[PDB]
Amino acid sequence: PDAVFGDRVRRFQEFLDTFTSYRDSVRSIQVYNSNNAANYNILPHRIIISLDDLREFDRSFWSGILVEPAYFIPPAEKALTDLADSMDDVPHHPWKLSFKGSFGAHALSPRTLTAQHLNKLVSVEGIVTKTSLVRPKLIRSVHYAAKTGRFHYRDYTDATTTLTTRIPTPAIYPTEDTEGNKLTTEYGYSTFIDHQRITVQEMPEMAPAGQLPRSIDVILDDDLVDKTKPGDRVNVVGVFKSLGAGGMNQSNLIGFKTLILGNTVYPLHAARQMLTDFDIRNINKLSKKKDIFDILSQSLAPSIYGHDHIKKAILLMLMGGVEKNLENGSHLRGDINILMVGDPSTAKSQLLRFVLNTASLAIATTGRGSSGVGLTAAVTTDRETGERRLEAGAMVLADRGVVCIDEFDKMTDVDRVAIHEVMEQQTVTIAKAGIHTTLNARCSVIAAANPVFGQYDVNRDPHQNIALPDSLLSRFDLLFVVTDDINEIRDRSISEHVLRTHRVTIPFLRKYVQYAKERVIPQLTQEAINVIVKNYTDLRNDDNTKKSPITARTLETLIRLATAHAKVRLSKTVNKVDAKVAANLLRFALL
Amino acid sequence: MSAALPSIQLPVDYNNLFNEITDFLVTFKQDKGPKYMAMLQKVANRELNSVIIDLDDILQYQNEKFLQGTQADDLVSAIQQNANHFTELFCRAIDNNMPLPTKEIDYKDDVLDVILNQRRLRNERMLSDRTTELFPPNLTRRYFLYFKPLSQNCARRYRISSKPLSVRQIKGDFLGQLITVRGIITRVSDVKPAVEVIAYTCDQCGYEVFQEVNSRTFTPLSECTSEECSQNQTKGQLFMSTRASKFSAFQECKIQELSQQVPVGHIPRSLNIHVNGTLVRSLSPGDIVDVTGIFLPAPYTGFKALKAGLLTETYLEAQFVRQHKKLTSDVEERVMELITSGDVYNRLAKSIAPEIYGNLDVKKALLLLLVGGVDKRVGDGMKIRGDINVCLMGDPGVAKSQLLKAICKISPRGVYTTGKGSSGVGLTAAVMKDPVTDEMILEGGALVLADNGICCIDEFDKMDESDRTAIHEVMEQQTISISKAGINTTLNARTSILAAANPLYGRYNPRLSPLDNINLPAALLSRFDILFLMLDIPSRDDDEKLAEHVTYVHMHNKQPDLDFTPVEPSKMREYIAYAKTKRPVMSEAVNDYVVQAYIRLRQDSKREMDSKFSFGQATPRTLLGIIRLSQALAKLRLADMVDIDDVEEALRLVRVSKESLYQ
DNA sequence: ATCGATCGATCGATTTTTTTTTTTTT
DNA sequence: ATCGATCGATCGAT
Ligand SMILES: Nc1ncnc2c1ncn2[C@@H]1O[C@H](COP(=O)(O)OP(=O)(O)OP(=O)(O)O)[C@@H](O)[C@H]1O
Repeated sequence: PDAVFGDRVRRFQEFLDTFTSYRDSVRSIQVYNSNNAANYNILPHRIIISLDDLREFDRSFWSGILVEPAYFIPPAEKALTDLADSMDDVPHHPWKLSFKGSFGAHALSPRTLTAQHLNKLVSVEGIVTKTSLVRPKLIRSVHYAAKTGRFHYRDYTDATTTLTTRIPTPAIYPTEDTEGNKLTTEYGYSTFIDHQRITVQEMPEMAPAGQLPRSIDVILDDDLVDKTKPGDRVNVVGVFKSLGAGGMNQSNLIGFKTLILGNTVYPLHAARQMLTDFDIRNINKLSKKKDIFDILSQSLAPSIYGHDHIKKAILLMLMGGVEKNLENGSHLRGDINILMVGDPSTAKSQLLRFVLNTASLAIATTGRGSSGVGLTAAVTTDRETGERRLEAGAMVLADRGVVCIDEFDKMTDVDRVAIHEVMEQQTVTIAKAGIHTTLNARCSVIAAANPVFGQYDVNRDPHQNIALPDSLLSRFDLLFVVTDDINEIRDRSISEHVLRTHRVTIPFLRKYVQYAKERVIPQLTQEAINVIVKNYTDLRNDDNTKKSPITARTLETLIRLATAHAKVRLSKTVNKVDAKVAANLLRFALL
Repeated sequence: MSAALPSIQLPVDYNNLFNEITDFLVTFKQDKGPKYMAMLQKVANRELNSVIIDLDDILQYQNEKFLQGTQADDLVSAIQQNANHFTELFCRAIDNNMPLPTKEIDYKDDVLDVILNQRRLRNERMLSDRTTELFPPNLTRRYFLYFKPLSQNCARRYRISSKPLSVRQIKGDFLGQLITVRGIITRVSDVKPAVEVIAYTCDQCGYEVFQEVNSRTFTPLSECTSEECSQNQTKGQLFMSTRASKFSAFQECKIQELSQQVPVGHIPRSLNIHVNGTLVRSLSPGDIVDVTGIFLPAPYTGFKALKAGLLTETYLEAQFVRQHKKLTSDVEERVMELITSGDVYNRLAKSIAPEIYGNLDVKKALLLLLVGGVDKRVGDGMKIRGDINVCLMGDPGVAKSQLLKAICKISPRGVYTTGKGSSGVGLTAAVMKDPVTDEMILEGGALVLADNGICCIDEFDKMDESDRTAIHEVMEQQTISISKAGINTTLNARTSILAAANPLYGRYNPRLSPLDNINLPAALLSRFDILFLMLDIPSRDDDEKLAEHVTYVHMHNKQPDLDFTPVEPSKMREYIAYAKTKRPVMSEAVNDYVVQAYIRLRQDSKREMDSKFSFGQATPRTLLGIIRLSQALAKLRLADMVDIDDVEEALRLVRVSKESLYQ
């Protein structure tokens, strides 16, 4: 090997010796690796490094890694593993480096790429799609020669091997190694890596005016594998690999399939998240107030007048409603689903955009829709190596998240029947060709629909006004009709805010709620029951002479509603005080 | 050669461990002599083939090679890493330590072992006048060997290989590893015997040829390799002798994830596994099991230069299986807790669906179809049901779908279904291409699957026509008719039938007359013996008390009280067929009386005449069933005496099925 | 010694493939 | 990757 390789390794001594912060971090890995060794008789070898130090270290070695990482990297690979030996050599292996950056040039999105940006480690970000599923891949092989014994040994290198190009050496597989003895395949002594490959589309948000997005591939190996689900927003960083022939490989047009390899691919929220102390204390401070919730309500409609009762239901839906599953019996549905309805220009779909942002999971829907929505729709045939692979639709892809529906009334009933399976059953069922499974979709959901006919959504009865009979009505825990009714007293209020439109903090909310989600579930208290039992019964005792439908499922929501406010209060226990809130919005549900 | 394919040292060595293997093989203490002695003769006794091994006992003898020295390197830590070297080399010592006779082979017994001695009869006589090839140790085995790993109380000894895992929990480093994962079975394509070594025969020069074959394929030898035909101008002809060559039974299955292990996103992972030996036929599709086995890749064929890199893609092999949820003698007494309790017709009636409140009278009739009977044989012959078809009419849902959830669960041949849901093609044998193994094999279900058992049904109005006609014929019962394709068959459906269906939109209107509210065809309702109208009017007293039960849970997991003790299904079910063996014979006393109330019902139902409450006409089919009802009701009394109250008891349920339309 | 046929080393060619958006009929 | 045919030479026959 050239000293150019040995010197670069030698050039990496003082670094990361300075900054030495990674030195013990790997040792922090060493210990935890040793830690698990203590209990059983898990951490990946690869380590994070801020590239920045090269700017205080070698600017030539700096940009070179940005230039020819293929060269500078491999020596940096050794010293890490090399020092890793020296770090702990006592007890008796890629050890990769990520580099958050410290960017960039080399900062580009996938839509705009190369030819110059090729063969260079670069940050690229976007949707994870469609994310080819993982398969296992060997490198090293080993054997036993009987009856003479000993042990055989074999190594492998593919096209995607390491970083740089190397001579291709498909070996078939080692057998009958001289002397000519039978060689039985040996495993677990031999080396393996599960392989993964995924493309990534550039963001439609950052997408240009009139053109379609182009998703580009990246390999996923070892820990890099399965770090993320498909459809995620994430920034990949690594060298761009051009490997493969231009049709010249066989003497006889388009050419050179290409993708980026490694490295970090930091998940990006645009969840996660850091909390700390100062921040959560605001939660801890704000939690004391019972006056906070309306503030929680008012923050929801920066551009929106009122409908705060409609708003209150939204956050209560953010809570999740405290899923409680029967022991060796079926769970009752935990989460709440609603549909906005009313005369045109309601800004109901507008509201979904608000539901669309801080929500963080998940995908919305406008009318049609399908085939299948969250259905995999049987991704087929094969793809790949003859292997049938289903790819979950949005409804599945949205699991443990929000579902917004625009033009829900216009949607085909074909998949509506599935939405019964989607909502009441709250799980996915699949038989097509095919794979046979029932997979959980517990996703929280909401929809929106116009009046069946015209502006008469007021005058005409709400039944026949549903536009989507029947059990569809039973499904949704709340249906709010939006009257387009106008008032000069109203319009006067309507103007200036619409006027101020053209010319308590929101982000703090989702952090307040997200932590409010895992901590802490209020469970149940009979005291809330005591009033509500007389409530819902009385609701069937009166409302049936007023409106409908009225079902115990609506009562089941009461537990959901109060369950949410108990979260809104951050109460460790349910209170009957919350019911008055739920019942009232339920009062508003009727009126 | 040196360099390429370098010989590489490892601290692990089995050279003396193989001796340490035979130290453990045979000789043993904890379980007169060691368990491995007469048990290995037990295989030499040929009453057993499968050899079962566990990691549990290895630890104690490893403790026996430990404490209790002299000290020796651990086998078990070299096992889970490879262990395939242990499926042979540890096992290859068995010919050294196995007893010779060990008893008489007789005749049959079986073939093979009479031939295999003849193969060795021909093999030894080859060298008898010859004065030196011999049948390899792998060539003659006749016994399978299995491993069952330790979880376990040994792991807390303290002592890993047994920790249950998801497919998602499956690392690439676990290749070669004997491992254990919990998962749902899938596929389970049929098992077939697979040969390890072909037996060719030279004819002319004779002898025997054995060529190893691995994985999915092999390259068959030709000509003659026999040395008698070697160097002689004439090479003998040869082709595989199937009687001679050894076979191995090969099954396989996909294993789905439990779905609780799954991430909130992504997808359930099916896992290909291949069943072999005595371990075959140990599983069915969709069963949940903690699977324990070694995991090895099986490349390639190809392709080849396609893959590259190789990217093994591997698979799992099944070492061992642990399944989840695996007279009229002395079980009559298990019937006798409620036998001494009496109230068989009620307490059990109250025993039905303790989870849902009230409507015990509805549950009261539920007990009948859960039993039914008993049919008839006219000798004409035309057999008559024999079976109860019940419908449930009311909306909104009322949680009516839940009644079917309890009923089918308890019921043998329990099948839950819904309008869409299973089609009429789902209730018939329907041709479909079978993935992997081919081809176009028919798979029936539903009605065909639910025959000789209850079928619960929902969305019964949305089953449309294609289903209606089938079940229309399923009311003709005891048949499923397909004239489709080249298939002319009509197959017996003994299915018990119950479907609850929703009234015309939005909900039922009391002003609406009967049969105008119903979405089902009249001829479809006429062959129905019973329908329970589920119309729900709010009752503040009842609303509270039910809400109270809706308060009582979620409050606790245990609902029933103040007071009752619902029978568990297993002990409850045992009385079902036990009662179904009865076949009560009708007393003529109640016999003519049922006729009397019939012409009364043939009178009063017709005197209702036009529209309104209805339904007429009180056809004999209902009386034909109502007679069967007391015949089904008598079964709970057993005794086959058919009491008149037993008869009239059904007549009480007849009017009750209706007349609630006044409410 | 001319001719041959014979075997072998030479040469080079062949290895996957059907499902989700449709559309004229009452 | 293996199988397939071309084609080259060589050792026997006449
Ligand atoms: N509460 C409100 N606050 C501010 N603007 C509102 C409100 N309600 C309605 N609007 C106005 O009405 C219009 C609604 O248009 P938008 O496309 O959002 O309707 P939508 O939600 O799709 O309703 P639909 O589904 O009936 O079309 C917007 O221009 C919006 O400014």
